[PDB]
Order: sequence, then C-alpha cells, then structure tokens
Amino acid sequence: KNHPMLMNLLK
Amino acid sequence: KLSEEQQHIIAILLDAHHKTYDPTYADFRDFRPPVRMSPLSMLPHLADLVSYSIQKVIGFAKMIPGFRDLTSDDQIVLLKSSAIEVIMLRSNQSFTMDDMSWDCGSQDYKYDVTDVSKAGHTLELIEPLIKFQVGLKKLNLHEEEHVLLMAICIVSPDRPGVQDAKLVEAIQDRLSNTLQTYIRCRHPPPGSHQLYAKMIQKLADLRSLNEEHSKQYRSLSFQPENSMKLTPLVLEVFGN
Ligand SMILES: C=C1[C@H](O)CC(=C/C=C2\CCC[C@]3(C)[C@@H]([C@H](C)CC#C[C@H](O)C[C@]45C[C@H]6C[C@H](C[C@H](C6)C4)C5)CC[C@@H]23)C[C@H]1O
Repeated sequence: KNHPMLMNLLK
Repeated sequence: KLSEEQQHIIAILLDAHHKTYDPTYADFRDFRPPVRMSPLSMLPHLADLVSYSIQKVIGFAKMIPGFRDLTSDDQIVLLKSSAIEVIMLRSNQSFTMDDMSWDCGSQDYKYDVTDVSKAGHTLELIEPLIKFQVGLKKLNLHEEEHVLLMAICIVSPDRPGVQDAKLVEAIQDRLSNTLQTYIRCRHPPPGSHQLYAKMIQKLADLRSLNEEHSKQYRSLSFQPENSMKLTPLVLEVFGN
C-alpha cells in the first residue's frame, strides 16, 4: 500500500 | 552501575521525548476545534490529536538508537503496529486520576469518557483504557523509565510482518537491560518493587488494548462518512 507520509516522517 | 552506553541510551531517549512531547500542548490550537454538545462531535478534534500524536511517535522512534538502522520495511511494520500503544503510553503524562481524564492545559483540551464516546467509542471499550491509565499512573515512573518503556514497546520483535526479528530483538534487549539496571540503580524502594515486571506487564496489556481499539478503528473507518473526518496520516498508518 506504500507509506509515503510515514516514510518522510522517518527521514 | 549504569554503564556509559546505558546512560547514553537514556540521555538520547530523554532528549527525543522532550523534542516530541510539548507539555504545554500549544499545538493543540491548530487542531479542528473540539465540540461538546453526526453525533460524533469530537471526532474531528480527536482525529487531529491522534494524527499529531502519530507524527510525534514517529519522531521519537527515529531517535531510538539503532531504529533507523533497521530496514525501512521493518521500521514501518514496527510503527504501524505500535503507534496506538505508544500514544496510549505517552498520554499517561496528561492523564490525571483526579477525575479520570486527560488534562492538556485547559478545559477545551481536557478529555473525559464522554468526549471519547463522542468520537465513536462505546463506554464498554473506553473503561479498560481508563483502568490501564490508572494502573500505569500509579507506577509513578521516572521519566527515564517512561521513555525506555515507549522505546521497548516500539522495537518489539514479535510484531507480525517483521523480517529481521533478531535485529529488532538486539535493540530491544539493550533497552530492556538499560531499564532493568536503571530501576535497580536509580529507583528507590518500595516504588522499585517488581517494577520491571509490572512495566512489561503493561506492554502485554497494551496488546489487548491494541486489538480491541484497532477493531473499533476498522469499524468506524468502514463508514465513508466517518473516514472523511479523519486525516491522511491516520488513514495511511492505521489503514484505509
Ligand atoms: C500529546 C498527547 C497528550 O497526552 C494527549 C493525548 C491523549 C490521549 C487520549 C485521550 C483521548 C482518546 C485517546 C486518543 C484514545 C483513543 C480513542 C483509542 C483508540 C483508537 C482507535 O484505534 C483509533 C482512533 C479511532 C477514532 C478515529 C481516529 C482518532 C480517535 C477516534 C482514535 C483513530 C487513546 C489515547 C487517548 C495524546 C498524547 O499524544
């Protein structure tokens, strides 16, 4: 499903 | 008796929590306003509070020593599964047994059972959460113990979907040993009595809370009218 927002918050 | 590395872990976690948890709750003014009188009048506000909290939990997690060194997929699995549990844990800081509510600085940002009921929850589902908060508050945790507990919750090697369980376990073990040593070295009796065991039991209690509250999330969000009131991050992290 991909988690673009979560991924960005982890950067 | 805390090793140099253990003191470092604690120092890092305290700094991480302080930068992701504002005890003044100033940002709450940016949320859609709470409405106390679609009968789910508090859904917009609590959805925003939870979405905001998810962002902060992720911010805390990324600072846990070693977490960012796990694969991105495992980081995602760990956060999706622990998010609601960590929000419950961190919320204990605002929770008060005075009147069984989460007091965030003002009447407008003071949430009780009725408020949660106005976000879709049945009173039956709310009760166990209140009981959990009371039990946790009574442990009178040092902030050091509080941040270690949240970190341990996040890096749990048994979450379904985790690929490198051994790596996740390696981090959790370092955190667990740090917590056990901290309690024995810095927590005076009688508050220290079986404290590690009691704390880990709270993590077990959270699995049950996660299961029941996640079922509620799925039921609530299944209705388009309700999902429309949520946020993009809530839908992504909790499901959509
Ligand atoms: C900055 C902080 C302050 O201490 C204030 C906080 C308080 C926490 C509270 C008080 C209000 C009710 C809270 C959200 C509890 C909620 C209702 C338990 C749950 C659940 C479902 O799976 C998710 C979900 C269902 C619906 C729609 C979305 C927002 C809200 C209502 C929660 C997602 C858990 C922690 C509680 C959160 C903390 O992060």
